[PDB]
Amino acid sequence: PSGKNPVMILNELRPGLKYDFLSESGESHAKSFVMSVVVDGQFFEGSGRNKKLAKARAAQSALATVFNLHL
Repeated sequence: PSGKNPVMILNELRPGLKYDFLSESGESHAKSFVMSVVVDGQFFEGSGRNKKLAKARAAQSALATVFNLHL
């Protein structure tokens, strides 16, 4: 990431996407919350200690792919 938190970029850019909110990538002790995105006919999952990081992971994956598509 650069300029902002990556969630915020993917948010601003939002090319045509939708978010799913999932719990459960664990561990059962300090936790992972899971964010799924569907974008350009493409699908990603990102596991983070909360949405500020789950979305960051999901965003980062999507960002890399779709920006390689130039989309």
